[PDB]
Amino acid sequence: MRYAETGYVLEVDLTKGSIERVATDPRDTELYLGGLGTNAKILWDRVPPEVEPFSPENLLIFAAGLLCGTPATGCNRTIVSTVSPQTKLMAFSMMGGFWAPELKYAGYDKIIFRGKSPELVYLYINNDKVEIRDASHLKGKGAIETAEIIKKELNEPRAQVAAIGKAGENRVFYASIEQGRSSASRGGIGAVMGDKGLKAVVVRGTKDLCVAKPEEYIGLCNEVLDYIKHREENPIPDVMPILAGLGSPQEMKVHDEKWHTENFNWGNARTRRKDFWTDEVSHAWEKTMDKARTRLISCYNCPMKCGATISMEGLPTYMMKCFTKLTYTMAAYSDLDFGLRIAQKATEYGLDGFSAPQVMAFAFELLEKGILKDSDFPGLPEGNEERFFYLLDKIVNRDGIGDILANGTYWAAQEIGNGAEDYAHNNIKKHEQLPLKLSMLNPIYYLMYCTGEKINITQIEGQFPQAPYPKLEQREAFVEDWIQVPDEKFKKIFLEWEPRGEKSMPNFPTVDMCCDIVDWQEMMHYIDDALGQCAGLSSFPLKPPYHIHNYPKFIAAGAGIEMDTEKLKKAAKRYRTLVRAFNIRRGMRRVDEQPPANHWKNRFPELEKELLDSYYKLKGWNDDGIPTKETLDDLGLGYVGDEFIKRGILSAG
Amino acid sequence: MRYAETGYVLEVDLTKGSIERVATDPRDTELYLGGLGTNAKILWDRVPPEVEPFSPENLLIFAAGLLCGTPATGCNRTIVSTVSPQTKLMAFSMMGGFWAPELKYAGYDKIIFRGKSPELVYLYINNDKVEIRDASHLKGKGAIETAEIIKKELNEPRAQVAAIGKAGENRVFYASIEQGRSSASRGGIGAVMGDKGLKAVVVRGTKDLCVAKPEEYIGLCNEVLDYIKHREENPIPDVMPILAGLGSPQEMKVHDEKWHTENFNWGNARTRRKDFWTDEVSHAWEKTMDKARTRLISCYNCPMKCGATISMEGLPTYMMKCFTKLTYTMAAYSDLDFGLRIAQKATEYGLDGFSAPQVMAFAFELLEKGILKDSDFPGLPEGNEERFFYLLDKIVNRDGIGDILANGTYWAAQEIGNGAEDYAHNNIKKHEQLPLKLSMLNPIYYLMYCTGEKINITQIEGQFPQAPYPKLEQREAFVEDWIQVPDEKFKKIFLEWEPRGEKSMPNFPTVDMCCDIVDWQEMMHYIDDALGQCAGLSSFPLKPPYHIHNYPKFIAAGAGIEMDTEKLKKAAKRYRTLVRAFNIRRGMRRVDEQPPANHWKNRFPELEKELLDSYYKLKGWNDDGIPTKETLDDLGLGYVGDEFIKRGILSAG
Amino acid sequence: KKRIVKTINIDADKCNGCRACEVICSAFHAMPPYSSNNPARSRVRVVRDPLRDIYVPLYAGEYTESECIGRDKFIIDGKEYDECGFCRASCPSRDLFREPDSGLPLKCDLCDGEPEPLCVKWCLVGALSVTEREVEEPDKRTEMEIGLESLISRFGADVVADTVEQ
Amino acid sequence: KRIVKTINIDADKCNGCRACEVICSAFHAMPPYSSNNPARSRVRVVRDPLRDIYVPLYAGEYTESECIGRDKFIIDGKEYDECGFCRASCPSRDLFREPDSGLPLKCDLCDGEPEPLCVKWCLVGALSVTEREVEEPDESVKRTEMEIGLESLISRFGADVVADTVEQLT
Ligand SMILES: CC(C)(COP(=O)(O)OP(=O)(O)OC[C@H]1O[C@@H](n2cnc3c(N)ncnc32)[C@H](O)[C@@H]1OP(=O)(O)O)[C@@H](O)C(=O)NCCC(=O)NCCSC(=O)C1=CCCC=C1
Ligand SMILES: CC(C)(COP(=O)(O)OP(=O)(O)OC[C@H]1O[C@@H](n2cnc3c(N)ncnc32)[C@H](O)[C@@H]1OP(=O)(O)O)[C@@H](O)C(=O)NCCC(=O)NCCSC(=O)C1=CCCC=C1
Ligand SMILES: Nc1nc2c(c(=O)[nH]1)N[C@H]1C(S)=C(S)[C@@H](COP(=O)(O)O)O[C@H]1N2
Ligand SMILES: Nc1nc2c(c(=O)[nH]1)N[C@H]1C(S)=C(S)[C@@H](COP(=O)(O)O)O[C@H]1N2
Ligand SMILES: Nc1nc2c(c(=O)[nH]1)N[C@H]1C(S)=C(S)[C@@H](COP(=O)(O)O)O[C@H]1N2
Ligand SMILES: Nc1nc2c(c(=O)[nH]1)N[C@H]1C(S)=C(S)[C@@H](COP(=O)(O)O)O[C@H]1N2
Ligand code: SF4
Ligand code: SF4
Ligand code: SF4
Ligand code: SF4
Ligand code: SF4
Ligand code: SF4
Ligand code: SF4
Ligand code: SF4
Ligand SMILES: [Mg+2]
Ligand SMILES: [Mg+2]
Ligand SMILES: [W+6]
Ligand SMILES: [W+6]
Repeated sequence: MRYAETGYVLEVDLTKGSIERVATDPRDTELYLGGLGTNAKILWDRVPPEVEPFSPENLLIFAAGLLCGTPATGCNRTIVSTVSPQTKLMAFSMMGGFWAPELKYAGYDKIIFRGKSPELVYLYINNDKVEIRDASHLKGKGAIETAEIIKKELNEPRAQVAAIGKAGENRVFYASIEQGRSSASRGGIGAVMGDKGLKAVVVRGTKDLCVAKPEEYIGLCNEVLDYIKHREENPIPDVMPILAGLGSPQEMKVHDEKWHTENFNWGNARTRRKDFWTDEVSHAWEKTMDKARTRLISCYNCPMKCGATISMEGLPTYMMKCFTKLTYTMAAYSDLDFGLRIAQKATEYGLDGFSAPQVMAFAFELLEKGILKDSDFPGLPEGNEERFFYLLDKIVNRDGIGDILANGTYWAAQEIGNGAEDYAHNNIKKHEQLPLKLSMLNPIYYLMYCTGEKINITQIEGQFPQAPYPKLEQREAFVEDWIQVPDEKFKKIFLEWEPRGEKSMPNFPTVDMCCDIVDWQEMMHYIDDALGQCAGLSSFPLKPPYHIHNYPKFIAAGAGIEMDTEKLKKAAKRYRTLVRAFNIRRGMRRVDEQPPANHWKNRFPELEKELLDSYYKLKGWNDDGIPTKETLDDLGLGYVGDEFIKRGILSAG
Repeated sequence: MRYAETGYVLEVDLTKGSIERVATDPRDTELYLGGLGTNAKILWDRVPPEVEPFSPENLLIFAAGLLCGTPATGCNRTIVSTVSPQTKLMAFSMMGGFWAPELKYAGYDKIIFRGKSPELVYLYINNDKVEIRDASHLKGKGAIETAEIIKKELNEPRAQVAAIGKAGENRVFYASIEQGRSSASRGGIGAVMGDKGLKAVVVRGTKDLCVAKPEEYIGLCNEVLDYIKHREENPIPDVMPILAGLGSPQEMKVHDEKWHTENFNWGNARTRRKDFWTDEVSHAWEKTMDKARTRLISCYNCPMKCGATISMEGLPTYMMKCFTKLTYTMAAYSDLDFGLRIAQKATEYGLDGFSAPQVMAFAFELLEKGILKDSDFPGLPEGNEERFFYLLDKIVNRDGIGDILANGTYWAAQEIGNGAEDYAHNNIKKHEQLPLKLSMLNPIYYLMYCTGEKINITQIEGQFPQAPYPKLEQREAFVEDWIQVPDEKFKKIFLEWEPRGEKSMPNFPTVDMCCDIVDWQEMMHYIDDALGQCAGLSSFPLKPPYHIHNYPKFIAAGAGIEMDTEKLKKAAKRYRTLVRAFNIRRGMRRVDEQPPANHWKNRFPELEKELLDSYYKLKGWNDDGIPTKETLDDLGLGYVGDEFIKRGILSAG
Repeated sequence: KKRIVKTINIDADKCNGCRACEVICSAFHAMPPYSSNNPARSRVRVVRDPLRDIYVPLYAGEYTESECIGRDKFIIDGKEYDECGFCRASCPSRDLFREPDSGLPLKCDLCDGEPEPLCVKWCLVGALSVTEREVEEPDKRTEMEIGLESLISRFGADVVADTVEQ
Repeated sequence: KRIVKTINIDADKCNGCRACEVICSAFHAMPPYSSNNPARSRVRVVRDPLRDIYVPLYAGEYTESECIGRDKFIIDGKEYDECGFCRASCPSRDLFREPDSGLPLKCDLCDGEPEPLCVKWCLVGALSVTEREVEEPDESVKRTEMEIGLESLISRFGADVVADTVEQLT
């Protein structure tokens, strides 16, 4: 038999209403592992570059990670993949909670949607029984609201529902998919779902999910739980609480937000407020947070409880974790109470809480500069808060000016013209970045911003510390029990790294050290996204319970395939390279791989050129960022190299 | 068999530790009914007048009402009786809740305690099993606290506990007995219980309790429930909410206390505050009450939920109903928040909330006048509130000055001398009255104050309205459905009665009308106190579900004895006369039957003489207030008349 | 195609702890009816502790011949409830829902044959009500075989075979 | 004197993760840990984030009959489900029954193992089990799981049907 994976996918043609269960090729598991990797294989060989994001031939894939549904702590992620309407590159998007384990218990690893339904429908899965249901009665309803109505309809209180809100139905380019306290948030995956006329995917599963080596697997799981206990008794010394332990950023538990409010830019990634965090602010936001927070709650099979139910007076309850706590507050120069209220609305509409606040702040800078007129904003209230609420509603309905803003800052400015493009100053590959505008070029971060296929900095960093300790003795204490490094050299790099002097950035770590660090950090993210493992226990925090040394053991005990540390590094390199190839085939080149012009005050063009040159070399790519025929062949990706040649992307010899 | 009554009592000699079950004489039920009546029979012929209140020969009797433990709504009262250490007359004292029905389900109608235990003990009853247990580990504990410890000790979570607090153990003359949300409060019954070394009486019963005519009985019960529903849909027009419906005064549900605060005297029954009830006060006390009130709760088998659990920050939960809500507040010129806090302390100590606040206010008027010195109050705090708390603790320990004050205002002043007696201005028969000092002589109230054997005005009034309606049409509407009157003449009296003019008090109602009203009002109280019926559904509110016309049917269907309206009036007259005889035998005479000198501003000595003369005549007493040989014989109380003669109380012919 | 399930709706937030329900249910089930009452024989029993603010009417449910291996005890919204506090079973571990003299099991039958539940009638504050709905009864001999295969796997063919013969 | 065990459940500390369902089902797979399946868990969490209800329920005694009336509580503003606190392995619902056979499930506190596994995996510490001696004798008729399983099939399917199927399987 197969283990850990169920070995089956659902193929759904929404145009025809046909549904088919199909066995998967076990060879694909050995090569590409699962989750993101096998999504990338499917997209490569079924979605050629002439396919547009809202064409019926675009695929929307829901994948459960390889080890989802097994007893591994926190292994519960869904990976949604499609071609993004905003970036026109691959979009993959991760969702925690309970949905991917339920799909596994129902018997499936993926659902693959093609075509478009003429009428709004939802898909209903209960073990072997799969059917398309009319959803016209749900038109416009919020994503959580929709889940609750369906569960009552079907009499399935234990079913897990992934749904879009009105923003997804109206194809907003940053519409999300929502499931309880979890969100596939970014790249427009909710827009593609809405385009296909798909309101929700409802699943219930009550079958067994088997692992290959039972005692060895549960053994590894217990070792993880012991490490979690110990790690939480030993936060990283001198690191802020939101980042000192395990989990997603622990923003729902911590009230102190000095680091965020004083180092991140307010407005349209525009304004540093150096001394924002006063006594009055601290006490006022703590009062808001204490009243609003109902309970800290976990995803499936995890003790970390990063998320929270949030209850604002007069508003339905919703669920929140991590940075959207602050993004609306900050984009609108407001307070935490405003943040939590508008986030309720935006969560039900199903909007990305990273891009949406910046699109609205971008808007008001245009209105401000006069590039947009007051006549483009019919009935625009006086109050600033009320203006954000107003504009939110115009956007999710693609109404008038909202119709342009619904396309994101890149497309909206391009459409608007009149120097509007100057104010879309925070994009990479057409995708909004974190609102961070720092002083000194950071050579590690430079590489991650340029090359990251998620195009989001919080989803490629983590395993190497963000900053050096001032004192050698702190560095010695840190590297002491740092078992997660692939190689001793990572300890030595951190030991020499200093905040100031000849061993400080941008000149140290060296170019070769920076490439190695970025490669290791990224690799861990790709491994998480194939297995379904929450990055909260792996690739995101310092010193995680899951790492490159025990992951191969989880894969071998769980899935019953051969795995060791080298084979795993190579598998991660393989589908990370395949994701790169897919974007190359869609037109991406070195030219696209540059951070915003104003991202650092101090730039070093010769050093930046040498970093990207060396990093491409490490990856085994062209100096145009294309994977070479040699490295493709070595990875078992010869078919990619053959197609590159045939398409003129690579030159034969 | 016998019905409704179990036909058995427990006789306990605490000196010897002997316990005996004894069958009762069914002839006593026909004559004296049950509860208070058969208590009075026992006291008359076992407690002669040479017996002192703290002598071992004084009896303490716990009685369940005749119909307690039957399905009759709200029929759940315990009647505690003994000779009072304060008044040296009979003390009977009623307790609601759950205890008397439990005693019935255990198989008993009364427990009779004689003697004194050398060591602190409690009595434990479980059906047939009865035993005396050591209670030394409970010494000093509060009455509720004690109940909870015992129930855990015994593993009897469904047991009902009647207990004393430290005040009862130290023989404070106004110590109470406490059981859940219920209290045998007044006349010093808790002092006698403490004197006998008895800490608590714990009972559990799980036997059947039978009635004589099953369908007729449950039929009457259902008629009562229908009348309750209807009556609560029709409050008495123009009467304040606390008194407009059924139940004890509904002070736990109503926040408006204008009538009490502006008409009753603050301090040592001293001060009228005509305009106390402002907007600020109303809102402030409502805030306190809303926060403090956990739940409105009922006694056994009743829907009225007059009482409340009360939870003050930092204090254990306790239970409250009716006027002790205000007595502490008012005696101390303070607020409702202070009232609820000190009442918690006093309830656990087990003190009468009527006399105790007046004894402390009496104290501070002495300290004020200089009749008492500051040296009599060692460490006396500055704050007024803190002074009440201080003095409360000195009293329950009989410590120094507390030792004198623990005897009540009458004895304390008498001991103190130096014109202290002038300040004990609110007693009748040595017993503190309600803090009410009104302007015009009320001829109905005058009679009730002079002659009431409970010596408490709130426990003899009720069936006739406290005041007349201004308009004839309101009077006509009221008497229309007034089915509870014994006779039509009571309607006609109320129809002619007016607030002002020639048909106003003190001259109207006439002397004969006033005697009839007082007789009817009192009779209903005696009937309640024999049956166990809460006065909340009978003798206390206007237009009750239980009344003189259906009570005989309850008695005949329940207890299986012959009963009609005339026989019931005569039975009530019989043991009300026997209670009078017992107090006559203890030295009481006409001279003792006078309200406080300052109770009304306008007095009418010839009218007051004619009222008492005529009322004695109605009762069939002497002009010295002694029952005559003729009326005693007619009531089957010949043995009383014989003894009166033999003792020189009556003169033969 | 479908059957009627009846649901006792219990609003414990409206209960005042009066125990009128125990009085009337026991009285009705006396013999003859209303000849006596005895709350230990009620099919409804109220969990009552004013000091914990707990007032929970509990209805007699199913008979069990044995106790649980472990008894559950909840803290919910700050209230510490009793061990087995919500259980309806007539169970050897306690006296609830068992005749006080014989110990035989009692079960609420919704005053079967009467116009209305007597405990609901006498709850003048309206804490209690009973309602109905239709539900679809079952479709299942596959389940029998899967269940025996399961017991053979957990306990072995020879243990299952000798057991079925008795 | 005998020992009684109490499963203490602080529902105020529960975060709805359901790790407890994961480990109990894993351990009771055959062989142990070769699979898992929350529907085979002897601990089942009532979980509704929108009602703020998080209540671990442990499987208890088998009943072959439904009650005449089902109960449903409002407590402290919360509307709980019908039969929402019942431990019974009862024909009215799937809880505490094998999802493919309807066989009864019953918590035995991981009998024979060093410690209750749900408690061990509940790292926030919502669950614990304590012990105490009582004087009351155990009056339970102690039937084995094996005996309870078979007897339930025989009620549902018939003694002759069950016996025949068994002979045909051995
Ligand atoms: C962000 C951070 C606090 C920046 O620290 P700093 O403020 O110190 O950096 P700075 O602004 O560049 O320079 C300050 C001053 O020093 C000077 N100077 C500089 N170098 C110098 C040298 N070598 N020698 C001498 N002087 C040197 C500069 O010129 C400047 O001087 P100025 O006042 O005169 O203008 C730090 O944590 C970091 O490095 N992060 C990593 C990168 C990153 O983006 N991380 C965030 C990723 S997202 C994330 O994590 C989450 C998102 C959502 C929620 C979950 C988590
Ligand atoms: C108490 C009460 C408000 C007294 O009413 P009022 O204030 O009206 O009576 P007032 O002070 O006597 O006279 C006021 C003014 O009118 C004048 N005047 C009088 N008659 C006059 C006439 N005929 N003609 C002309 N003028 C006449 C007077 O001279 C005086 O004039 P002034 O301003 O110039 O000095 C009313 O409810 C009552 O009488 N209750 C019944 C008795 C009682 O004590 N009941 C309570 C028992 S405890 C209880 O139940 C509870 C306790 C705990 C919780 C549970 C319940
Ligand atoms: N495998 C994987 N896990 C991940 C992430 C990811 O990118 N990949 N993102 C993390 C971060 S930074 C957050 S805030 C949460 C987002 O949870 P959600 O996807 O359920 O809304 O997931 C965390 N777990
Ligand atoms: N609607 C919504 N948008 C959201 C979030 C969310 O939780 N809900 N989480 C934010 C955080 S903290 C992260 S790390 C990213 C996660 O990216 P992904 O959902 O595309 O994988 O989305 C952001 N945008
Ligand atoms: N039979 C009877 N019921 C009575 C009374 C009484 O004297 N006799 N007093 C009433 C009043 S005024 C009040 S405040 C409550 C007292 O309840 P408790 O005695 O249980 O504390 O009982 C009410 N029921
Ligand atoms: N300790 C205590 N004393 C109390 C009360 C009480 O509830 N607790 N009730 C008061 C009221 S409103 C009434 S009617 C009487 C009743 O007196 P009794 O219990 O002796 O019959 O007690 C008064 N003293
Ligand atoms: S660590 Fe946090 S975000 Fe990750 S699975 Fe656990 S609770 Fe969810
Ligand atoms: S009327 Fe009030 S005091 Fe009397 S029994 Fe009912 S609830 Fe108790
Ligand atoms: S009769 Fe109603 S209020 Fe009284 S205990 Fe029963 S359910 Fe509760
Ligand atoms: S009372 Fe209920 S929960 Fe408790 S042991 Fe008995 S069956 Fe199990
Ligand atoms: S419905 Fe009838 S059987 Fe059931 S508890 Fe109520 S009164 Fe008793
Ligand atoms: S493991 Fe603990 S917190 Fe998680 S669901 Fe089970 S009891 Fe609740
Ligand atoms: S599940 Fe429990 S309460 Fe509900 S009907 Fe079955 S045994 Fe009765
Ligand atoms: S104690 Fe063992 S058998 Fe009981 S629920 Fe927990 S894991 Fe399962
Ligand atoms: Mg996500
Ligand atoms: Mg009383
Ligand atoms: W995040
Ligand atoms: W009162």
